[PDB]
Amino acid sequence: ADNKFNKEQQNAFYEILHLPNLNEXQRNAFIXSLKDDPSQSANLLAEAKKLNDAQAPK
Repeated sequence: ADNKFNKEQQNAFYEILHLPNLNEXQRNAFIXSLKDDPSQSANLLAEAKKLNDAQAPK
């Protein structure tokens, strides 16, 4: 375990960036979480996408 950020974690990073409605504060809490704890990638994606969806004008 030399690297801390696997491809999955980077994928999560890009997926969170892939969220345009996510407030830039929230995007960068999620990507704070991803980048102290590169483990809850799926959790952070779930929350970030739900919050992105919430902030997304329907």
